[PDB]
Amino acid sequence: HRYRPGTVALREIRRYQKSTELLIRKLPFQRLVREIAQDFKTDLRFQSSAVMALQEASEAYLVALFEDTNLCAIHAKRVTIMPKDIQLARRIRGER
Amino acid sequence: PHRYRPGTVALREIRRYQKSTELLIRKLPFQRLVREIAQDFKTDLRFQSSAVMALQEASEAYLVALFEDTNLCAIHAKRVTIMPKDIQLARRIRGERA
Amino acid sequence: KTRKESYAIYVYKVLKQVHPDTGISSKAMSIMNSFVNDVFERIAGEASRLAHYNKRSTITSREIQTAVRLLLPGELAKHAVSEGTKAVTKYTSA
Amino acid sequence: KTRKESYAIYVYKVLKQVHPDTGISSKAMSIMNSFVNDVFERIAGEASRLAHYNKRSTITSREIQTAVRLLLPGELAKHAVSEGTKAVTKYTSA
Amino acid sequence: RDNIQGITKPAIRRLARRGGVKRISGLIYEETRGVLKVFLENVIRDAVTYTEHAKRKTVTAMDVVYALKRQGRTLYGFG
Amino acid sequence: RDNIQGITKPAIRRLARRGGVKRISGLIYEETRGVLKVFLENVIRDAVTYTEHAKRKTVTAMDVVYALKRQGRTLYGFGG
Amino acid sequence: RAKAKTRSSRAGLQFPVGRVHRLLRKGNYAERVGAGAPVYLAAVLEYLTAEILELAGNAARDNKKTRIIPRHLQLAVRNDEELNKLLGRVTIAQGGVLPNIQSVLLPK
Amino acid sequence: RAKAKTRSSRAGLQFPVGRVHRLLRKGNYAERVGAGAPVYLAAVLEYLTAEILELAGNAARDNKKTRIIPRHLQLAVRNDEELNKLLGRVTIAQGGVLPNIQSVLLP
Repeated sequence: HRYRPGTVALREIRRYQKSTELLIRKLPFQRLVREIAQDFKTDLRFQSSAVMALQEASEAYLVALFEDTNLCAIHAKRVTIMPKDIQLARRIRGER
Repeated sequence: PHRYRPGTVALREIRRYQKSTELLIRKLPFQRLVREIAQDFKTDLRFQSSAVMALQEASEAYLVALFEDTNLCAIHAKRVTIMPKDIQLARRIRGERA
Repeated sequence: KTRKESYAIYVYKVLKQVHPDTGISSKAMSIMNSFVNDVFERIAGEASRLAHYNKRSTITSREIQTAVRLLLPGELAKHAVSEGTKAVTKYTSA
Repeated sequence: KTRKESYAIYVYKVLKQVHPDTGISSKAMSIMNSFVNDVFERIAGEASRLAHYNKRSTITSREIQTAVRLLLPGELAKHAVSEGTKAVTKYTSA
Repeated sequence: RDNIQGITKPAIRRLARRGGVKRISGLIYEETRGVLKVFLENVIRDAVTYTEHAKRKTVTAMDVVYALKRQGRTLYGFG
Repeated sequence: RDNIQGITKPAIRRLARRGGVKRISGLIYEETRGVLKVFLENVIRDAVTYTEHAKRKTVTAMDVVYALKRQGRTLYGFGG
Repeated sequence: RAKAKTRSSRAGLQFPVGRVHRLLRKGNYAERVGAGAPVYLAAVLEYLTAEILELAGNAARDNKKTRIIPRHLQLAVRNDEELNKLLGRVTIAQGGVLPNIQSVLLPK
Repeated sequence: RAKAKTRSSRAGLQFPVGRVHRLLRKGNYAERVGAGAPVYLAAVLEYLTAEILELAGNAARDNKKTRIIPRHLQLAVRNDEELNKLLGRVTIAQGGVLPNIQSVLLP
């Protein structure tokens, strides 16, 4: 038994559009945030709420960017998203 | 007789209108359109000349920026022609018609 | 401990007015508190700008009405305006 | 009549400092006046927000410096800070 | 009054040429007219609200400037 | 100190699934990591500026909220 | 001295007129604040709160729940055109996204 | 009394410190305004004005013109990365656009 390609993908799309949880592991994200903040000030402390807020903002930003990327990919008569779609979405949004 | 291939005069016009700074819409038709639009909100409205000039400048800047984004959208789909779906996609991604 | 003011009891009173048998969690109350603060700041800033434009030094109910007209979109604004007027008149009668 | 203040003579003084042989039209001067007013408003508003966040009643040079660092992008900000600092030194000595 | 047709096809072509467009489909003129009408409606509504608050009957350039600025479209050159 | 790889490929794939994406190219992951790093750098720089102005050493949640609101990304639920 | 009655009770509101007046006075908005501005602001804020809370409670009821969570607030806001326009650039924590899939990707 | 000396000359600036102080005091920003805030703000505004005018005058000179017109201000702002990012959502009247044609369109 084996599902055709694109079936489990649609099932995952339906599954992760119903939940509200965070899709990035918390410890790697906290380490990344601390490493990034190391370049501005040395020996910095973070409230847990600060890291949680950063994670929520980052995940929302990435999800919206992927929606715009999907629209750009569909425009070119395609189903896969390529880096050129991300670049076009960011350039039109004004970020680049 | 002489004749230019399609796209030569188009590129000449692109070079000519990206070097000037004038306004590309006739002033009287735009003023009439602005007055007709403002008729709905309030009756017997008077406009300064500067108000209409500012509206025209803002509208032209908005349209030129939108056409730049539309050209990018058209080139993305391996095209040279500019279609309404490109305008719609640019306005969706910008956040206007979303 | 220093007192921390919030729009919690008032939001709960309104919720009991609308849905008498429905409760609310803590994250949802935080979100509603942030929403109330955001809308208050937006309307008050627009009203202050309106007062400054016309060289006035008083924020009146006309400035608040025009700020609500400018900020709130479409039908929302209309209803909001009505509610606001409905209050002030009553406040004047008493 | 009435009096209408603007940043025209100061912009002309700076222009004479930078390009002593170059003039400026009227539309360009209007644009420069609008630019100065816009930047003043941005920096002052950000400084007011910073003072309000920390529960301070005073706008100081620290608030202005933080507002400049938050608003102005890249190396621009750095250079601006230097200029500002130097002024507040030369003013304090004299 | 059908003055939206006063924004002619050659005017839209000029605005597209300034934007770098080389070839133009024949269906974008109605779309551009609709886009322009929506933009103008928003800005003029805000400007007329600003005018009515001041108890005036003339729409000044400052009203248009404020209406544009409150939409994140700051315009330099008109005060 | 290469913690940017802590944002694994399955996590990016989940974020794309929530956005409605069905098929993902193989080079999307490095681009997504770069985009996320840019966003985080901007927000954290603003938050650290806000923290330093207050003469504090911990980055509170309110600093993050103000830093986000500066960029036009208001966030509800954390702080007031 | 008569028995003190709150200003929000005279206006028939639930949101505090006195606190809103203090916030307007202390917030550095204008030199003077009229007597009717706090009442108008309190009425508008109470209206908006009641609207969004009604929508969120309906969304919770449709889910066979009793308590409102951020998911219900997000569902209420994103399913309403005016509220979505008012909160276009706002992120709600633990809200998720609105379920939609492009028609191109579905099997045919 | 001694002869009056403007604060701008005392701080070595061209922009007005007294006018900036008055605008800060009457602009409804805070209850009090420090003594050195107007000096800092005036210095920053003068720096930004000098930058813009330097670039605009260079653009005018490269065009064989003496006076600065809005086209030169637009050319100065748009060709500079930091200034373009600062004035990213700003329209300059009678400024035009930057000459730029996509390479795919060229023959």
